[PDB]
Amino acid sequence: PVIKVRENEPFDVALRRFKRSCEKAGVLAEVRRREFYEKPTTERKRAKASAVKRHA
Amino acid sequence: SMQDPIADMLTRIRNGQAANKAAVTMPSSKLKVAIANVLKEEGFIEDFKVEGDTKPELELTLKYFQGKAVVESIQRVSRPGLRIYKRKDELPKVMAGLGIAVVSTSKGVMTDRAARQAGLGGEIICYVA
Amino acid sequence: FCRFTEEGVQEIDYKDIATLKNYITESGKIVPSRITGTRAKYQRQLARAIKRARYLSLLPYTDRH
RNA sequence: AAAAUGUUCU
RNA sequence: AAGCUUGAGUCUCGUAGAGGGGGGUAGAAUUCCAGGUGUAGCGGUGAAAUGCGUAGAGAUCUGGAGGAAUACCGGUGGCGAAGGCGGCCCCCUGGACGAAGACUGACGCUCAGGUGCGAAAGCGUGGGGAGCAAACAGGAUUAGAUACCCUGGUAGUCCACGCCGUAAACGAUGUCGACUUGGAGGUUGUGCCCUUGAGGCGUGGCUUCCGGAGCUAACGCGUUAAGUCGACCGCCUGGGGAGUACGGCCGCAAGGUUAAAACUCAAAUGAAUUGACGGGGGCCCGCACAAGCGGUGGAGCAUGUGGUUUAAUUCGAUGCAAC
Ligand SMILES: [Mg+2]
Ligand SMILES: [Mg+2]
Ligand SMILES: [Mg+2]
Ligand SMILES: [Mg+2]
Ligand SMILES: [Mg+2]
Ligand SMILES: [Mg+2]
Ligand SMILES: [Mg+2]
Ligand SMILES: [Mg+2]
Ligand SMILES: [Mg+2]
Ligand SMILES: [Mg+2]
Ligand SMILES: [Mg+2]
Ligand SMILES: [Mg+2]
Ligand SMILES: [Mg+2]
Ligand SMILES: [Mg+2]
Ligand SMILES: [Mg+2]
Repeated sequence: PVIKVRENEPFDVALRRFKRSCEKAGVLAEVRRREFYEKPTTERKRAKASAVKRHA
Repeated sequence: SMQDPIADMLTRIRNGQAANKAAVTMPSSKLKVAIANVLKEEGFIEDFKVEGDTKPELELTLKYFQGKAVVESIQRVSRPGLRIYKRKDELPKVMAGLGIAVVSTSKGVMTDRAARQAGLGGEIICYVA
Repeated sequence: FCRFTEEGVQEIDYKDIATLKNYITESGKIVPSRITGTRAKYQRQLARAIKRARYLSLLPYTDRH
């Protein structure tokens, strides 16, 4: 999520933009996922659950 | 594999009856044809049509008396994994003669009663109720 | 809306970076099929192409170097 | 963060 | 004995695929090393400590080494007989599917014994060894804590060639075939159509979800069945004893496999139902908390209780709901 403040632009706005970019990337989430090792089986189960949820 | 044709045919008939199919088609066979004829004679189907030269399709027109099936049940007694041959004395009767046993005999495929009359029995192909 | 299908392509080209880099995000990640609306086969092909590009260093793996 | 158990037969 | 083409195969052209084996390499990241910058913390947790750090850690940049795994794509997506298989590239290689047509002509299906493959762990010899991590150690937590948390950390995880041969190896559903209402998708072909546009109409393969009949103990399953039938094999006969003992066979061992008996219980089990409970979820409430104020528990006395004492200290009330 590389950002650079353009000419005549507030700080807060820039920060917000950066945050948005990060969210889009999925950086924090990714990090969280990689904080601990999930067993492949566990991961698969999770995926399945997600799929089920999606079927509304 | 298609290891019993007669049985398969019977099953098809039964399924048709269940699902309210006006007709039921399958690969024809001489024995199969005979069976169909017998059924027709006895009263359980309307008509059978053996349509084709190289690959003949037997097409049975199923009956539906008062919105339900005429063929109450249709079980193979004889089957490839265990054949059943009855002597004249042994010959079965389906629902105390309110339903037929298609038996293959030395003088053609016929209902059990017919066989009995003749003075013979044989491979009891299928109970039709 | 899948573009590749519309175009009528037999396979996506790794050499065609201009097309590919619409389907990779700013960070360098390969964009999802559900988002871009790509057909599944095409998506796989596209991904492969992207990978190839990265290997050859036409596209970047990530936006760090 | 930490919270163990419940004498028998009715 | 002769045939036939529907089953089963073969060929033509394509198709998608983490199918398998071998070999290359790519980038990110962790670790370590060397060097620079810099300074009191870093690290960790619930909080701590162990640990690492003024010998300069952590942070931060540069260069290197290595090992392992391949973010995103990534999808009840795909392929594989199942196990499983995930960066990209190449070489070898198996299957599946479709399109037509041509050919063989029942060559099929199933299969005890047998043979092969078979996750993970494990074992054997030799390599490798970053990260993770049984064991182990220390620190915590604890009443104890041979655990969960932390810090480390060896075997193992990686590779090569063998062995092991089991898993909730599961869809807890043997294989092959036929048939029976539908819908919503996914995936991958293919024929047709002014593609007048991302479309329209089919027809196949594989596959997820719902759901009809029917089946089921119900749960559910339901054209990929747990429906309807057929072929073949496997397995079951109350629970515990026990998948244990003995023996055999297999294994380097671990063990596996085959598989009892006595004795013993009158249950064991499944599904669902009403409750209750949950250190499950949601909504809501009462001096329930919070917010306050005043107490009690400390003292002296009054009073009741327990206990002890007593000849008797009448009997009863004894968690809130007795005192
Ligand atoms: Mg011929
Ligand atoms: Mg292993
Ligand atoms: Mg540990
Ligand atoms: Mg310890
Ligand atoms: Mg080893
Ligand atoms: Mg087993
Ligand atoms: Mg599963
Ligand atoms: Mg089983
Ligand atoms: Mg269903
Ligand atoms: Mg044993
Ligand atoms: Mg229950
Ligand atoms: Mg209060
Ligand atoms: Mg007192
Ligand atoms: Mg007082
Ligand atoms: Mg008293």
